Amino acid sequence: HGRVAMLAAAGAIVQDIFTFPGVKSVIGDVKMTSVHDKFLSMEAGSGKGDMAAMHQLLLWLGLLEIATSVAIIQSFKGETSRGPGEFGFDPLNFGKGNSAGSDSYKLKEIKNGRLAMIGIGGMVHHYLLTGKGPLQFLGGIPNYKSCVSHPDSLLPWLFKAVGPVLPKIC
Amino acid sequence: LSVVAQSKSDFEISDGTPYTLNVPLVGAASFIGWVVPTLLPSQIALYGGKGLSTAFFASIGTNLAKFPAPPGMTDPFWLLCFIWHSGLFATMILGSIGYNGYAG
Amino acid sequence: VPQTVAWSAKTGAVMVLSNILCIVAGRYVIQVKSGSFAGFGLPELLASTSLGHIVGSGAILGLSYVGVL
Amino acid sequence: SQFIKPYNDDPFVGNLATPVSTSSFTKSLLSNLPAYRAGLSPLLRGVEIGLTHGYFLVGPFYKLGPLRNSDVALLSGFFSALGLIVILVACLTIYGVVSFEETEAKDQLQTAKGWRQFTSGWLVGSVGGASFAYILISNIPFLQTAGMSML
Amino acid sequence: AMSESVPFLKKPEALDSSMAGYAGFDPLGLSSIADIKFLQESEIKHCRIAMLAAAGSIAQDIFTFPGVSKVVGTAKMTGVHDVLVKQGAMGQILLWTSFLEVFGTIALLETLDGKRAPGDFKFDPLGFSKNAETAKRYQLSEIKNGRLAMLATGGMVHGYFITGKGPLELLTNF
Amino acid sequence: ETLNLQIPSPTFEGSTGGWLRAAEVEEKYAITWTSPKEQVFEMPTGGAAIMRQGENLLYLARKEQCLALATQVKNSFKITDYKVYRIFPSGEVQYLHPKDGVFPEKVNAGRVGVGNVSHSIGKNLNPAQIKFTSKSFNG
Amino acid sequence: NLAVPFLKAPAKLDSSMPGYAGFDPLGCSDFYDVKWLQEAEIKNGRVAMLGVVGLLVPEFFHLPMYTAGATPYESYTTVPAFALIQIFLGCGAVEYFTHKGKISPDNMFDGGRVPGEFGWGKADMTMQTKEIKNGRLAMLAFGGILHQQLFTKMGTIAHLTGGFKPLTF
Ligand code: CLA
Ligand code: CLA
Ligand code: CLA
Ligand SMILES: CC1=C(C#C/C(C)=C/C=C/C(C)=C/C=C/C=C(C)/C=C/C=C(\C)C#CC2=C(C)C[C@@H](O)CC2(C)C)C(C)(C)C[C@H](O)C1
Ligand SMILES: CC1=C(C#C/C(C)=C/C=C/C(C)=C/C=C/C=C(C)/C=C/C=C(C)/C=C/C2=C(C)CCCC2(C)C)C(C)(C)C[C@H](O)C1
Repeated sequence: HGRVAMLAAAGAIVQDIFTFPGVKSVIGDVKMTSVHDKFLSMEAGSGKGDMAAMHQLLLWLGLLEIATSVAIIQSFKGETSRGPGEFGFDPLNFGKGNSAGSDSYKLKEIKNGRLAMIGIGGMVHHYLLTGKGPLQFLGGIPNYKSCVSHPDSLLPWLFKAVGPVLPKIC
Repeated sequence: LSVVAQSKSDFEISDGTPYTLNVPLVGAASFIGWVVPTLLPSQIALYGGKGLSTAFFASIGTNLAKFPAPPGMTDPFWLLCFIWHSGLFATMILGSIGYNGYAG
Repeated sequence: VPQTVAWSAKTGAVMVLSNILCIVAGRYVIQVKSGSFAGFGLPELLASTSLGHIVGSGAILGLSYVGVL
Repeated sequence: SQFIKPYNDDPFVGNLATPVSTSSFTKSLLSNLPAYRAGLSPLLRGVEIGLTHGYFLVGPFYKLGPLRNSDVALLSGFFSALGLIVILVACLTIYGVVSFEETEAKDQLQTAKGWRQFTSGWLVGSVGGASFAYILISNIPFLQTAGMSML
Repeated sequence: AMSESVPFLKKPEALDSSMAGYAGFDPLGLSSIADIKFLQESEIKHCRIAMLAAAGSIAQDIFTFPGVSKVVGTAKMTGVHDVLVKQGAMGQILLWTSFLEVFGTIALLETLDGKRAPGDFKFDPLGFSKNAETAKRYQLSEIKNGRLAMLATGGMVHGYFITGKGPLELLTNF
Repeated sequence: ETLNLQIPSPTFEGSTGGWLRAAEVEEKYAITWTSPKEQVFEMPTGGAAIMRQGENLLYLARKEQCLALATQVKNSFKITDYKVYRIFPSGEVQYLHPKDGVFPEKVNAGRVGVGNVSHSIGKNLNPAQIKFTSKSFNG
Repeated sequence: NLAVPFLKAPAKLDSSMPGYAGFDPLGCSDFYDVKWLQEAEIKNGRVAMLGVVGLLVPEFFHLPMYTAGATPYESYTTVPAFALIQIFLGCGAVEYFTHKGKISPDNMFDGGRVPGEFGWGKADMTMQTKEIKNGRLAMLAFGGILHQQLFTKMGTIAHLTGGFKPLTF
């Protein structure tokens, strides 16, 4: 969960910084989960279009993740002397002979992962109400004063207590 | 393929009796021994000038082109599929009996 | 209607062939009774020729059906 | 060769060793099912059985229930699955109360503590599997129809 | 005892380093479901057919045989299959490869029994593997190019299903 | 006297009619007998078995199943060398039949009469006299 | 053995036998007498060798008694069928005479009769090999010539010297 959140936190900051060539002409002005819905509107199966951007990610992440499934299943029943999180991935020597790393560097990994879980949750919800994205929100320390018109997500129901029960300042 | 022809697996047909199911040889030999005679053409509207194997394989491709839509009740797919698999299962049964039992 | 033909020497040929075929083949297959000069009697001859007129009639009618005649 | 022999070498027990009963494939399937798989606590046996059963329970209630043609069909189907789950957990608990004497053994299914563990795991996994089925059907239009969205 | 290709998984039990092309890659446990020797014979068969398929794709781009353009006008990769079922070519290759497969079926039964190595048909007329030092190199090399040709055959035929160009015409006309 | 557990059993191919879970948790019955031949008999629980020459042993769930086989062997093969035992899950074996070495239809000394009523059956007491009383209706 | 190297040696055949090449993939010699198999191979080849000439020569010259039809194959449908009935019974007489009443697998080879021999001589292993291989060639040849004459409806040499049209049916 921590590693996925760290990639998500880095992705949101970089997407606010720039985007890769040609992306802007397809997705338009969508940032931080609106781009997920926008791609999925133009992909076979979920929508109608010529893209498989989320689907390609699902394919390769799912192949790697069935491999990690077998690793987790073997580690659960004690058939393997492998610790948590260690997949042997360490191409440039960082732990100086062990892919698992030192006690300090895994403590660094776990704490930064916890930080990124909290942070990516914060960034997601602040976008879900302001529509600004990470750097505009952090710049706009007076907020709700002017917000970006942004689409309802693929789960609008969760935005139903914001109006009649909770204040809805926006 | 729960057990091949070679003495490799420990699959026991029952509690204590090991028995070599010859799933490669029986499946291959029964398929060829059923498909090759079935190539015999016939100028009947169901076959359309092909054999039963070839008209069947043609109706697989035709219905696969319209992939989500199933073949209709009057479509020749169902009758071709039935007769083909009927004679195929019969030739697998008889082939398994002949090969496992007589062993030659 | 399947097309049959009036009797000709080809029909005679099919009948004779099937008849001899059934004599020889029956002589081996029959389990209770000099390749044909040992134990060959009238019931064996009459049975092989009855199967000969059965195989021959089927062969004549089928070859007339398909066009071989 | 003969494929039917006395069960576990005993000619006078009330069973036979037939291919359905005792082949290698059958023994592999039986030995690997959560009820019989080795190395599992009764609670984990309960969780895996519950996740399976709760997941498939949602579907018949949703497709064929009284509110099936309404927009609350999935809500009613999930809640109907929940009602069946609660009734079945009551059945499991009363079975445990009347069938097992209280002993310290807790790692076998047929003990009082082992049955209570299995019931705890079965309720949690069952509600979890029903909730997962609810999420999947809610979001994917293929599952809402019978695959009929493609036509 | 960890898999070489997938470091976090236990080394496959049915698999061994004596096998040519071995890398410890069976994360799903399919080497236990079906017999390993059947799987090797199947893999080497697939390898050779796809090697032919890939080179045939490339060569059918590069040139065609005399008179072929008369019969095939615009059909390029799998359209030529469709028009040459009408002509006799596909029935001919099907008949003769099926003829070879009959003796291949005898040889598969033989290699199941254990007399023959998978994919071994003693076909070395030019005596490339006579030294035997090359033999092992050739064995591993054949498996590697076979796997690459399986991926390549798929990837070209799917590139042609997309564009219609075919491999070299896809490359030259980006 | 005691059951020699090692006695070979009659050849049998198995059946679904044999004993169930109550036999290994409540009680099982055993029958042993001597045969002069290797001959086919019918099992009380199902099909046919073959008794081995010499001494045979079976396990059945009910005592009546042991006695049904015993009557069948005595009439069909003239074998009276049968002994019926009751066996408990504690391992304790209870000899049952014939109980004192002599068959019940033949008289034996030292048998004490149980259940014998000193008058004829019409001399019993009417239910009303023995109502709210522990006194038995047999006089 | 030597013909199909990725299979086992049959081990029921040897280089002693005339036309041997170690070629027995199906293991037919394990289930039937090899004397009968040799006898069948030579006789089938001898009939095929006559059949090849029987398909070749009647194109150039057909007997004045008959009518030749269209091809030497199809000529059996235009000659009287009673003529071929006597062909059949005369060949049967030859079978019952040259074989001394022995017409079955248990019955042949009783006196030590060698497979090829019907009393026309004894030949070198090379000479018997020549006979066998020419027989095998003429067996394959008959199938090609007969089916060619069938589909084309033209004489073999008329087809060969004339435009070499593909066989189609
Ligand atoms: C699975 C493989 C496969 C398949 C299905 C096809 C199918 C087809 N090819 Mg392609 N082709 C292939 C491989 C394949 N080819 C290879 C390997 C090459 C050479 C690199 C070619 C080169 C080629 C050309 C140049 C042409 C075709 C054409 C065709 C069409 C008609 C058949 C023909 O004339 O073939 C001709 C093919 C060959 C002569 C190549 C045969 C190579 C052999 C089989 C390799 C085996 C050699 C080895 C020594 C034998 C050992 C046997 C062993 C088992 C013991 C048809 C659609 C024609 C067409 O219509 O194209 C538009 C055409 O002009 N093919
Ligand atoms: C009166 C007829 C007759 C008889 C009794 C024999 C007897 C014999 N022949 Mg001879 N033969 C004959 C006529 C005959 N032949 C003729 C006219 C031919 C064609 C030229 C042959 C061709 C021939 C060959 C090629 C072979 C024999 C062999 C044999 C021997 C074993 C088979 C047998 O017992 O008979 C069974 C045979 C017949 C009753 C007559 C056969 C005539 C043919 C096969 C026409 C049948 C038509 C039909 C397609 C058959 C298929 C059945 C089914 C599809 C309906 C035996 C010595 C075999 C052997 O090994 O010899 C030692 C052998 O290989 N014969
Ligand atoms: C060209 C093919 C050919 C060859 C090489 C042979 C060779 C042989 N045959 Mg066979 N045979 C053939 C054709 C052939 N025959 C045909 C067509 C028939 C059917 C009529 C027979 C019927 C036949 C029988 C019934 C017997 C033989 C026997 C023999 C052997 C003779 C023993 C001997 O004297 O030793 C020396 C060998 C020779 C002197 C043989 C000389 C080869 C001849 C003259 C072939 C010349 C062909 C010539 C160009 C004729 C063309 C005519 C055509 C255009 C119509 C020898 C191995 C006998 C034997 O022992 O079996 C092994 C035997 O009993 N053959
Ligand atoms: C491991 C490995 C390697 C690798 C690799 C990689 C790709 C490693 C990647 C590491 C990364 C990407 C780490 C990123 C962590 C992000 C964090 C901690 C931030 C959380 C955000 C917060 C707290 C916030 C906030 C915010 C709030 C809520 C409101 C917002 O409006 C704005 C704001 C931003 C202010 C390599 C390849 C070198 C090989 C090697 O041998 C092994
Ligand atoms: C792509 C997609 C979307 C999406 C999406 C995503 C990425 C959604 C991500 C949502 C996340 C990660 C929310 C995180 C919430 C974290 C919380 C409340 C932390 C509580 C911690 C506490 C209280 C700490 C307490 C404590 C502290 C402070 C100190 C004391 C100790 C302690 C108790 C630990 C959708 C769904 C929007 C729709 C869209 O169409 C498709």
